[PDB]
Amino acid sequence: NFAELKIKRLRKKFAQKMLRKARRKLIYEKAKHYHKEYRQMYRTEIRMARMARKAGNFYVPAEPKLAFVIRIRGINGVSPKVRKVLQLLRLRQIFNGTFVKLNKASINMLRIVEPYIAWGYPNLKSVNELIYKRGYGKINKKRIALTDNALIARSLGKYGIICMEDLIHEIYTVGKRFKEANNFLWPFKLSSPRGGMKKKTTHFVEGGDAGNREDQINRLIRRMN
Amino acid sequence: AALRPLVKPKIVKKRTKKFIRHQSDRYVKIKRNWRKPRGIDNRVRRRFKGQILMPNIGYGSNKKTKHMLPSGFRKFLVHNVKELEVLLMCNKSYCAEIAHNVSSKNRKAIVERAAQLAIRVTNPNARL
Amino acid sequence: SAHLQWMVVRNCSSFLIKRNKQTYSTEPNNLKARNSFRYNGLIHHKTVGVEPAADGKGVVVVIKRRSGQRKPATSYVRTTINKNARATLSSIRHMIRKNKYRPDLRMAAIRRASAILRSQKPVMV
Amino acid sequence: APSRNGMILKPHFHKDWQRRVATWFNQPARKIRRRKARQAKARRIAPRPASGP
Amino acid sequence: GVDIRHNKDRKVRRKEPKSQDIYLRLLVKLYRFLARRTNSTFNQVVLKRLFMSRTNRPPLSLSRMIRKMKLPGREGKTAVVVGTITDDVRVQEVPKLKVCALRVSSRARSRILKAGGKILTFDQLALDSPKGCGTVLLSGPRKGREVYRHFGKAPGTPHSHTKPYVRSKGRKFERARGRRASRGYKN
Amino acid sequence: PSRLRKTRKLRGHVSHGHGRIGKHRKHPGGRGNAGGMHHHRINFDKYHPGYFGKVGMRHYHLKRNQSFCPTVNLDKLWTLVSEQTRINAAKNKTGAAPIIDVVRSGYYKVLGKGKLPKQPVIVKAKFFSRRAEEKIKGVGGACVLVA
RNA sequence: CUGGAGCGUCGGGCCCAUACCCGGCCGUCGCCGGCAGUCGAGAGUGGACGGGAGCGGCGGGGGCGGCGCGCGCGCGCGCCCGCCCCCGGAGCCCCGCGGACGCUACGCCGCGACGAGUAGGAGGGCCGCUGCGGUGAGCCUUGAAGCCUAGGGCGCGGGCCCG
RNA sequence: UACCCACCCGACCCGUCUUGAAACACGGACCAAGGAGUCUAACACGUGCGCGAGUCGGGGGCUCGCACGAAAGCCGCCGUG
RNA sequence: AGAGGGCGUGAAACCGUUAAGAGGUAAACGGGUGGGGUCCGCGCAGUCCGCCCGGAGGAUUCAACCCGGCGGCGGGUCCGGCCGUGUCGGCGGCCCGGCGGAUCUUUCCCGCGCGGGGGACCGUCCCCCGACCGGCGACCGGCCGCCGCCGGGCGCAUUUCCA
Ligand SMILES: [Mg+2]
Ligand SMILES: [Mg+2]
Ligand SMILES: [Mg+2]
Ligand SMILES: [Mg+2]
Ligand SMILES: [Mg+2]
Ligand SMILES: [Mg+2]
Ligand SMILES: [Mg+2]
Ligand SMILES: [Mg+2]
Ligand SMILES: [Mg+2]
Ligand SMILES: [Mg+2]
Ligand SMILES: [Mg+2]
Ligand SMILES: [Mg+2]
Ligand SMILES: [Mg+2]
Ligand SMILES: [Mg+2]
Repeated sequence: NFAELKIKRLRKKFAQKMLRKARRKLIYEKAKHYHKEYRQMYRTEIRMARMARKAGNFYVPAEPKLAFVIRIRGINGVSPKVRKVLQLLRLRQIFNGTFVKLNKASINMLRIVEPYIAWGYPNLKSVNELIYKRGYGKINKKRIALTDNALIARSLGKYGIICMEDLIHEIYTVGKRFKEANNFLWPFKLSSPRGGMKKKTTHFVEGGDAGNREDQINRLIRRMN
Repeated sequence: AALRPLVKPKIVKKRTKKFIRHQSDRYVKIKRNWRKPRGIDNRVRRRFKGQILMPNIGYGSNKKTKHMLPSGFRKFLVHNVKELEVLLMCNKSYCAEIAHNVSSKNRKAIVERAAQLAIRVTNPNARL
Repeated sequence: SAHLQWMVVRNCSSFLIKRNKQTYSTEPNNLKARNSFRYNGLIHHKTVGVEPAADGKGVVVVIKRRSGQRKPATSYVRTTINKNARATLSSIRHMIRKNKYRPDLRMAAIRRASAILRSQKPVMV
Repeated sequence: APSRNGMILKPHFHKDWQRRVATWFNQPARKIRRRKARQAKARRIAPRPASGP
Repeated sequence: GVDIRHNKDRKVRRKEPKSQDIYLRLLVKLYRFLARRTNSTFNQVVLKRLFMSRTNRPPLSLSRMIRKMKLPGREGKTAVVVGTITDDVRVQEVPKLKVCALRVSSRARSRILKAGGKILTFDQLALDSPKGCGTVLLSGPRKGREVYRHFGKAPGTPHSHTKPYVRSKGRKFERARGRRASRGYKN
Repeated sequence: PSRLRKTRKLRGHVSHGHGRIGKHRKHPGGRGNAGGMHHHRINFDKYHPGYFGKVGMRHYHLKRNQSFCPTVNLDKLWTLVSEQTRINAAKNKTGAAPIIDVVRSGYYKVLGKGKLPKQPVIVKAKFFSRRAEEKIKGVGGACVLVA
């Protein structure tokens, strides 16, 4: 009894030091595409512009699929058709931001709220800094901090998403489960832009802060993480 | 060197001052006592600037250190001897206050019972 | 039953006493004057009490019998203990536990007894 | 001024109920005033059906 | 600066019974006990009714508990009711039942027991079947109360036929400006 | 009691649950059921339809004793008489059929609601329904009149 | 105030709200919340009990892996056979044999989340006044109510408590 | 924390009617004491408790000089409604 | 008599003077400090206590053990009896068990078809004993196991007290 049990429960114990090793290993080698793709995607865009330029000839890189949108103005003196979109983008509060999947429907939702937001096609280190530093998840409908990744796996393990790095394909590459990756992900509440805006009111294009800033949103994100 | 507490935490008080009533200063017919001002125009109530502050909730006190005397022992209003033996176990977290209207002879009786069984009394040395 | 009496006696009780944000219970044998289920004397069917001995020295340990209650006179039995602090507690400990008789009070009964003892000795300088 | 679903009500207090209200704090002393008749009449007519003919 | 309506964030469900009757409060206590624990939904629902009001736990009639236990499959189960069972003077072949109720009117008591049935209470049920295994939840008709006929659109609106409240019905007591089409119109 | 009223919670509360724009003035509408045609119309017409007007025919001096006539449904005769008088019969083998004076239990008329148990009866009553007739007949047993 | 402290177009740098971030603390709502005496952390069963046998095993995917493996099954001891034994004692991070100090079972505890307000509602008021039924071996000529106090305090505060 | 005093920043007098009051609108010298949503009938919904195809309440009766009592108890009344 | 003939108490406005501090933007107010006072805690070291332990001093009887007694607790054999739940048997209370029923007999009795009474029936509630089962806080008796108190034994490397 005792020493038929003693063993029986120690097994379970070790059958775990299998398992929580195995997974730990899995994550680590997943993280290893997540280098290799993550590099190969860079070079293979340069690769090709380099290829084009050799002929008398010419890229147009893939249109961006991902554009995290920062709301930049507050919440009073706000039209309706706007305020509804801004709470479909979950940008309720002033000057938080979400990872939005560009898309004829979504792009055209941003036209209509343009004067209040600031979006751009963000870059890896942007996604990283954000998911890492300011990425809490929605678990039982709660802003809960992503400290161990038994919290990600716990919501998203049914999409082959098991760790903080597996989230981060599904957040460039869009992937199949952009939707559900970017909806345990709870809108990222970003501090005031350190060193300050240019002009909250106007299009970037005319010196302001609003709507599209291609690429240049990554200056903006450094200042607000 | 009296009856130390079980635990002496840092007591913090978000505001230490009283909550006087609007214009309790000008008029003598007004007691300092809060009466919440429901004037249409009245400046206090529309929380206006550099006016008297209004007693609101979230500007109230820490659960642990609530209700707690500077030394540590929250009062009991001990009122004869028999009521003192109630604290015999809860001696070290909170103390006896001997009621105003106990007569000098039993004001004594209670005190030396307290000291016998180590319960602080805040007015031990009072009537005499 | 116990659980029922309680609900009558929760509020509305002559040995209950609530001033000044506490509540308390002056009944004979609860240990630590609490308003409670566990630490209440009467409600229940097995009860430990600890209180000072009438002589000035020692501790009496009151144990409810449960042979036949609704029999207040005899329902409910006492014993003196004049020993030397350590054995005094070891007696209460051995009386409650290893007699499986409400091993909840267990410690409270000790803490009481211990507190009783300190109330009876050279009081002060 | 009615508001949203009741009955009509013609309570009849337009006259002067106030003056001519009888309260009944006799009721129990009356009960007894009576008792003493039932009682007395019987003891007076000794052998005779107390109730009446 | 968050831009939610705070209008009905607070939900309005009852989360203790409003009564002070120690026995309800006890068998309620008994299943805060069970309903937290055991997987069975049953005792959530029973909990959620011990809880509810008189007016909103209407009484079951015995007759209706017959035709809810006559049905195919339901033999051998316990009928369970968070409320009262009453008679049906207009029923007679009472089958042998097993019931739970908070109350059972004393005449229903004798009718059930005469048939060699059993009646349980909201504690004995908890020992019989804590998970609610082999049971049948039933309630009385909540759209029963004569009150409920007064409810709806209104009397006087088009072909929506709803009791008006009238001090005393009769010939002269609402039959005119709006019911005979001869006398103004009608609805 | 006084203690458990809103008027306690409305002190320091100036207008007193009653509005300081339009005050609580004495009798704005009128007095009682007043303005039924004019201007309180929308209640009376939408909420008490058929109030305003005559209808029907006078019966003037009228006495209910003249037209006292309670009702019973077949549904529950097998109540009126002590249930043992049914258990006796349903059995017995002679076609007894107990008699039921719906008179004696207090009803000037018997009506055909409900099932009736398969059990022959003699119902003595006053003003029978048709259906009450048919059901009793079709069960077995008879319909006797009383004055 | 004047190659300006004027006016165009522009830089850096800095200053500051009750705005955002992090933290602190006090409200409320929700969590089908946990907690009325129990194992267990992307939990991915557990247990009889038999017959047979043993170093067997379950000799499956650059999957990168998820469900099976390298802290043990069997073993150290008693000596190929037995065992693999009892918590009134394993010595305990799991303990299912009995359970907080904690469990006023309308008590307490963790999460998150949120708490501009006239009229009005609603709730909560060991907030306050006077009356009675209970109850407090309440208090009191060794001094009550009131009254008075630049006498210590407590509540967010109604007030409350103390000199 | 409170008394006086000192400084720095803030700062219009409340109440009210009012689209808008510090109002060059009105009430208001100061203080004590008194002072304004009450009772009843009738509805209605909401809820609490009893019993449940019933259930009641009187008004009557039977049981008190009441100390408590002008109470409580009980009645094919109990259903004449 | 700081109860003096409009006298218990004896507030505020208000005024009476004593002390302190201030004082050209009327006072008065909010936030923040600073100085000073009246008082209030102390300290003529506040070094705060509580375990356990080691050491060195000093002092009583024990604790560990049995044995006599007393009192609990728990266990069961339900052993024996008493108790009550569900079942069965007795048709045994049934008339020595009642009450309810418009059940039935005027085969009965009394009084005038009716009333009262008696007799038959069903539903209910009691005895006998026998059997099963919840064997239930409802005990009570023995046997047990454990605890506590009292009294005996144990004189001191023990077990207490004190510094
Ligand atoms: Mg604006
Ligand atoms: Mg008469
Ligand atoms: Mg208001
Ligand atoms: Mg007004
Ligand atoms: Mg108007
Ligand atoms: Mg608010
Ligand atoms: Mg006007
Ligand atoms: Mg002007
Ligand atoms: Mg005017
Ligand atoms: Mg005097
Ligand atoms: Mg006098
Ligand atoms: Mg005087
Ligand atoms: Mg003066
Ligand atoms: Mg001077």
